[PDB]
Amino acid sequence: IVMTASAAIKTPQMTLPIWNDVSDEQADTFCKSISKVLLSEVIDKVIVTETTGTARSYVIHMRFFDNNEYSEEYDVSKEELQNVISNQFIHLLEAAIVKEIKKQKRTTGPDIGVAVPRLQNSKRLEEDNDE
Amino acid sequence: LRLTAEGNKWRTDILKTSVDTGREAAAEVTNLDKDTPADDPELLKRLQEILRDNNKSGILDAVTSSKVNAITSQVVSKCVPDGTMKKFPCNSMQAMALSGAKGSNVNVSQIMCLLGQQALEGRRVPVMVSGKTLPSFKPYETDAMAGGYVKGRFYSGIKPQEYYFHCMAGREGLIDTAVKTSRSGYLQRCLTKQLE
Amino acid sequence: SEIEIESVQDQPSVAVGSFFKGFRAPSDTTFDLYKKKEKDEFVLHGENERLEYEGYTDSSSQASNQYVVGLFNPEKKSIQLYKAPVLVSKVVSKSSKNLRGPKIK
Amino acid sequence: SVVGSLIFCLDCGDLLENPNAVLGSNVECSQCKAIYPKSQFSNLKVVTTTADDAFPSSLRAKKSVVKTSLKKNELKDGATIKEKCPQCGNEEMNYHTLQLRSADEGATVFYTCTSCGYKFRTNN
Amino acid sequence: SSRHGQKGVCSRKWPTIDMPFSETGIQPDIIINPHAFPSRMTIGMFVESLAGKAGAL
Amino acid sequence: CEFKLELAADTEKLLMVNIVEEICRKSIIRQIPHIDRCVHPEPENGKRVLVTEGVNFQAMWDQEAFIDVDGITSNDVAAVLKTYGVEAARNTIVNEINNVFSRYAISVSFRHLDLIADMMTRQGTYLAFNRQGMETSTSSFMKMSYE
Amino acid sequence: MIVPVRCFSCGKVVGDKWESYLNLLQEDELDEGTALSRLGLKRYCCRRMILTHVDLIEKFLRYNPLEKR
Amino acid sequence: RTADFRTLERESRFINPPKDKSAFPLLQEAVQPHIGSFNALTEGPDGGLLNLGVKDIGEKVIFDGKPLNSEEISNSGYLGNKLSVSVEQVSIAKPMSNDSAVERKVYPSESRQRLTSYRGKLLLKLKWSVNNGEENLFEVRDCGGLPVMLQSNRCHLNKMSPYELVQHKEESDEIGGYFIVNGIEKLIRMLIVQRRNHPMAIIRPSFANRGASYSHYGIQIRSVRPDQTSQTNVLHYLNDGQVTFRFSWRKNEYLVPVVMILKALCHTSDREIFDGIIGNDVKDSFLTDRLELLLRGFKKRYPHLQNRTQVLQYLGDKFRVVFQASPDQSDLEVGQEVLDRIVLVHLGKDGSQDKFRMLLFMIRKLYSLVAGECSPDNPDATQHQEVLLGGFLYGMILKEKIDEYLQNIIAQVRMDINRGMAINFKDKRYMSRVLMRVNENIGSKMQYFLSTGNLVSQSGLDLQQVSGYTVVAEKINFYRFISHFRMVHRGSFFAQLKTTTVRKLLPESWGFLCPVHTPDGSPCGLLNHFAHKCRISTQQSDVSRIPSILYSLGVAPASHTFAAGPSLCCVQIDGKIIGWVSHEQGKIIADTLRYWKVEGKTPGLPIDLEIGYVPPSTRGQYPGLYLFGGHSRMLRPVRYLPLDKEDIVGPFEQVYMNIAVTPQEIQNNVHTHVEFTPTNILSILANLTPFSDFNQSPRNMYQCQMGKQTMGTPGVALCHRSDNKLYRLQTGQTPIVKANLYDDYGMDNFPNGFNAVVAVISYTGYDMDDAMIINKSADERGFGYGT
Amino acid sequence: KAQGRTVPIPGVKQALEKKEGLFRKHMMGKRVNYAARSVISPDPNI
Amino acid sequence: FSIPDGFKKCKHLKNFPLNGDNKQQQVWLIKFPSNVDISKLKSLPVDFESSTTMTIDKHDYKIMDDTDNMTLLVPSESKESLKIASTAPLQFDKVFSVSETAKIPAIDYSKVRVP
Ligand SMILES: [Zn+2]
Ligand SMILES: [Zn+2]
Ligand SMILES: [Zn+2]
Repeated sequence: IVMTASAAIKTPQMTLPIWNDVSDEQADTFCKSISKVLLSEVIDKVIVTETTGTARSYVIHMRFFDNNEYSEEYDVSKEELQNVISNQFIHLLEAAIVKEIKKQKRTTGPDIGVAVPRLQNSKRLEEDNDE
Repeated sequence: LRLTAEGNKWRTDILKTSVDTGREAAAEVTNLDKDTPADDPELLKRLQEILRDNNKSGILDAVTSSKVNAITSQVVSKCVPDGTMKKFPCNSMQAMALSGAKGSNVNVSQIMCLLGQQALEGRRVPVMVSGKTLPSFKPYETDAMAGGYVKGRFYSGIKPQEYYFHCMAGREGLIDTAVKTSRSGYLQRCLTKQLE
Repeated sequence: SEIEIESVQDQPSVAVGSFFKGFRAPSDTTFDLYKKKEKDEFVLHGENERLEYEGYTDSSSQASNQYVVGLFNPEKKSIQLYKAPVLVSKVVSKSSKNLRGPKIK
Repeated sequence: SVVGSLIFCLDCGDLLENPNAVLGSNVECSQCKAIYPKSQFSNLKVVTTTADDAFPSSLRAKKSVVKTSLKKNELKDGATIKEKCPQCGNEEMNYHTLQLRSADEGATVFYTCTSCGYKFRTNN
Repeated sequence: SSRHGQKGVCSRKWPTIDMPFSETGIQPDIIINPHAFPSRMTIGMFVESLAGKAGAL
Repeated sequence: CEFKLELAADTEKLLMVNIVEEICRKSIIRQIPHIDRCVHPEPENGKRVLVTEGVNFQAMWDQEAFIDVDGITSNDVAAVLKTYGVEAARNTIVNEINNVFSRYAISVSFRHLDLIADMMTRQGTYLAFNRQGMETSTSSFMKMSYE
Repeated sequence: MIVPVRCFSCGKVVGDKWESYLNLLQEDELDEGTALSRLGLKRYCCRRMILTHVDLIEKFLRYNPLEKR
Repeated sequence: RTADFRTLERESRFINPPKDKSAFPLLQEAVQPHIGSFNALTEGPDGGLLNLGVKDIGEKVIFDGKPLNSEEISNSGYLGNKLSVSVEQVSIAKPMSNDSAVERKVYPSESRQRLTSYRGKLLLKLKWSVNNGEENLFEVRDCGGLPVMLQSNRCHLNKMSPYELVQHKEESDEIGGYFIVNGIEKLIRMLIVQRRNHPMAIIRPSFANRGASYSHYGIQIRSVRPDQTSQTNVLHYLNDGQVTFRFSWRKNEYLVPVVMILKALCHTSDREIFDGIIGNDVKDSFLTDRLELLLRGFKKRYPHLQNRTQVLQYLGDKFRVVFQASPDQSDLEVGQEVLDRIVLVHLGKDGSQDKFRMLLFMIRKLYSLVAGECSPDNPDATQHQEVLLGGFLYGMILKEKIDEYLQNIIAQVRMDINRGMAINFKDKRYMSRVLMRVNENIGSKMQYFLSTGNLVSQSGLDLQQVSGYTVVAEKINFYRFISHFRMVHRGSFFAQLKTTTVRKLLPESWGFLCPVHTPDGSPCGLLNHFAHKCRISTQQSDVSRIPSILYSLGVAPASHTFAAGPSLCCVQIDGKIIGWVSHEQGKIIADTLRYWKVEGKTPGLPIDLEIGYVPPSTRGQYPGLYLFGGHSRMLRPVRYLPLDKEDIVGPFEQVYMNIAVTPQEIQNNVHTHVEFTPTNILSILANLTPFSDFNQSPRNMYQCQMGKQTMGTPGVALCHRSDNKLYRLQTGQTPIVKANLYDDYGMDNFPNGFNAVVAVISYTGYDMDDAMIINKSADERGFGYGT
Repeated sequence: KAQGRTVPIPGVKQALEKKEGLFRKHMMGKRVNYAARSVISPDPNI
Repeated sequence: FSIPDGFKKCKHLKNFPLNGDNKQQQVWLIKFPSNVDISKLKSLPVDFESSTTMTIDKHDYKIMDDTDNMTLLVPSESKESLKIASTAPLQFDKVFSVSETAKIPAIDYSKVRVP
């Protein structure tokens, strides 16, 4: 506040006063409706069956939690999950695999013999409180 | 600093229920019905799951602490002052805390009743990878003493296990005074130069 | 259940040599056994058209452990014991004995 | 020997190259020029499952056998001492202890009200 | 300071006539204020006091 | 959800599980801009409220059926200034500084906080007590004796 | 160093009672308490004076820069 | 009938300093890690650390700029005449003074009064080998006055009895452990360093910010040479699935693929590496893919490297400049020279098979950490650390200075051959000419380290800090002085960190590090003090007879078994993986070893041996039977329940051990050991505090700092001293109320206070909280008088 | 603002900003005449 | 090869009864410590699973049995030296390991735990 008048606060918050006609259950459902939901939060298991034939075949099976479980915990429908995977996730996955192929062919390995960067008042720091 | 024979009897009787508290809380966080034994193989496997997670250990520590601190509050409420041998105005230790001359009823209770649960950085006593809080205690021990709950008082003395745990909590405060980069010097200097 | 022993041989005869998981070989090549004279150390050596086999006994294991191999009978219930040394065998290829200049630039 | 996605020579033990990178019908080891394949190696598969710790969520936390979340209501302060409340006048008052400043400096007590829930900090 | 971490500066060198005198006829060498002990909780010094007296007698 | 991915013969070995894992925790199903999580705490002094871990007033304005849009508080001073004006930001400064002191049970007269807030809002903006805020000050000697 | 002249608390001469105290412990084989009583030390202040005396002077004297060996 | 004070006994000992064994052995046991450490520098098996150090620095080669003139392609390749210079032996003499002819003995008292250093003549047999020993020239060269440690192997006081010490102007029960440098008593401060020869799985965010696609996960082993010099090897798990080997030479870091360093050690197949890391757990898809990334990656990057020799040559070619090994040394020689000097040096030369087995174990531990099978090892915890003793540190920097000394001889010859050419190496005249043009005063260089604490080195050792290795042995009072030799610091580098975990008092420190004795403020939790019964390892013995005992107890040999992972127990002796067993049998061996250890019937098993057993757990520490016998180890005595005999325990093995405090607290089926006295967990000064179990925690801590700042007795031999400043209490008194350990350390030799009539009273009005009243008539009578 | 010489001599800008600066160390704050310093001791009779 | 020095070639090798009929044949492997004498023992007590007990001249032993690479080399002829065992590589039917076991004494609690 006083010293930096930061526009980028560490913990930005909003206090929302709820009405009387909105119940404790309705308010908790509303909390879920605004809270950010990630794909990670609805996935239980991912099974990748890498099989090489003819072409690298990658069978990615997304085992999510039960439909009624994540719909009651995140207020997310199956339709909402379909749109995100078919539009965002696959485009994001394809870009990540392409980037990993380029990174593999770019640098074949670290340079041998060439030095790399290191990993990581003296009496004053050893002075006790009475000193 | 002395309690009467009557007052000291109350102290031992309330602190006698504290032995069960350790396992009771351990059985509550772990979610096990009929209150399973302290040496139960399923319980010991369940407490290991808690040991490996910082959040799970936090739930265990906060539950056990609230339960043992409730036993502490009971001892203090019963024994002080209705159980003290010498009483106010003659009990100068009691008088100084009540007058506001020096000290409080909390310091008085650590002297005459018990030190209580030794809290370290909001939680209980630190535990090793083996599940032991000290080489003296059993791995995954479901006891209040093992967690840092000191039944001993400064008048009667404190056991070596309690002594080491008190040393931990005592030092913890001095460590915080050494690692505190926050200073009000520059904050005030910036205001005073613009408001002079 | 006490099992009786028929014969014990303290002389060299049969030997065991560990290679790696999934070792087949041509199964027509020979392995020459060697001995040194408290505890005797053994050396194994074989030869092939494309490969070469070399084996030896571990110095720390020989003086401390004594390995024996036996044949069991299902009716007589008697075992014929023979001392067998364990030889840590490695296989060298035709690609070996390849090297560049001792000093490069 | 063939193990999962890997293929090793039965003669020397050197890891054999992928059949896609080298020429068709036949494959050979870098160490010994051994005759391969036997055509029984097949189009191998490797079932790789997620880390289980990979997706930390509120639902995954609820799937754990032990208590992972504390009740909003069931929250008992850290202990209670019989101290006069400065807010109005109450008997039950919660507390907290720690040793601040020097080893010569006294013990600081952090009081907490029950009727209103007002924090405090007083040394003596 | 005592062997219990109770250090204090010399406020004054009080005369023996002005010093409190015991029934035995002894005036203390050092005077510690009772308001030091409720905050520090140095009970080791309290037991040291009655132990030292018992051992002197 | 099952889907097959076909790669070239030259792509060879790749750690797909680790690649998928990282993208899943990066993929957002639903997110309201600048807001991460909305929680329901215990009613503060009898007032039924919801505490958000983010700031976006215009988004909350659409939730009129649930929220009283004339009482929507925020700790972010700059965000309050941008949407509700200098006087609202001024009131946020006096309230927020008071929250810092009230937590440690320290009482500071509002006459002090109001003066500090008025000095920060003297230019109609949100100036801090530092070299930047000071730039708009008459005395060069005062400035020279600061830094 | 040496036995102090007079008790710090009251002022009763204690300096003449040091060598006499060791004689009551050695030759007479008496206990610490009874030996102090025979010297005429009844106040616990006068009692501790001799009882608690170290006598480092005997250790200090063994270093003499005026005599060889 | 009582726990009385010795009055008659005390005064008799004051007049009569014993002529036999000195009283208070615990006082000499306090300076045992200091004297012992310096003693091992010359005395002991293998001829001491200093003879081992010069044996490890080896030769230093330079070639003459002269042709062959042979009747040829050999002439062009001919480098000239070879000159290999080394040091065979290293000698240290007790302090002497020559006046040019006959030498005289100089004692510490003289050095203090003279305001000079207590130096001993340093000699070292130089080897001047020409054309690979066709003519050898030896010369014992005087290399200045090396400051000698008091009451040590090379001190005139070590034999002396209390009587003899007083006759030589020293304290009757003189401890030693310090160095007299320019009249100032200076000691080498003990340091907390990573436990030797143990792979440590660590999560560090520091590892990520160094390179591209670097994770938090990694392994760190602090390999130590027999000469006590250390060389740390780090393993990194990259997000690509690649594993890299990190090390340090000179003051630069270097990275090499682990599959390259593996194939350089011994001839192996790709499947031998597969069996070495992945055991019977072949179905583990996580491991199946990661290992394929390593093997295929090496084949892709280095397809040419098809044998052990080619790998060594490729390694030699890239490190020929940094390792300075040139110009006749082949890439195969330089390659092996890199391996022998960097990769897992604790197993040493002619142990490449042992280095290979240990490296595979580190890769499996690394993969167990990434997956989560293994919890990360805590470096800040007492279990995963040892104590670098002053004498060992002194030997390390000495080895560094003699390496520099040989480099300087070559530098002078290089100057000579690059100008006037001068003459040949076979002439003694030339050798004598070179040698007196080289600065051979190592004594002054070692005197500097003891006078500044500044570490000047070409490698920088395996330490982070560069200053404060030496501190003045402050003798303001004996309590402060004796605490110096029991004080241990984590490191100067750790003092400048926002992390509080380092300062935190942990249960791992029980009986090793004192919970009370730590300063207030800035050095809180950093400047620790050991427990009074805690001991530090000076060397190792019977270690070679233990594998024979293990193999007989059912340990299957690692060379034949070929199965690795957390699913099986790994048996190791000082970081040497000897075999494999089941976890069930793993505990059986660990319990039966301890039984034959305490029993004096077994000749090959020493009582000081550390048996670190780690049982299998769900996402806990990496399991195994990690045995230790080496130097610098933290050790403490406990009572072993069966047989009722003393047992020596380390901080690593204690973590899983059940040791009861009092015999009445022993619980059935869950206790194997009991403490002798709980006083064993506290320091000397912490034990000296009366009724400490009745005082509040920070007051007991403040008393240690108080007793250290008191105007007590700094000594009785003051008339032969010349110190900066000394504080002396005139009227010292023996405490009526005292711990019996006060007599065990003979603290009556140095009284720190006085017994006073104290009344807890508020009367004057001038006494309140931080102010106390002193009696005028008491002060007038000499109460609390000082000079 | 000057080239490196084989710590340089401070310029007049450096003289005005040595540490806290001439303004802070010798104008806003100053060492004074007719002043004393001593350890404080308690007294209930004054 | 020829190296190392002090090593002499094995010319004479004793006969091994190898047939592998079908009432079937079994090949066993046993691990033994250097302290025990094999020529002294003419009978070995062994039963199925890990459970086993043995006492040879004051020393106690245990015969660990495990179901589950090592390659067996059997001599076909004395002049043919050693060759790899095969039927259709060869594996052992039953694998055993002798481990020296010591009896740790029971803690005398009545003597050590004193009030
Ligand atoms: Zn091959
Ligand atoms: Zn109230
Ligand atoms: Zn007196």
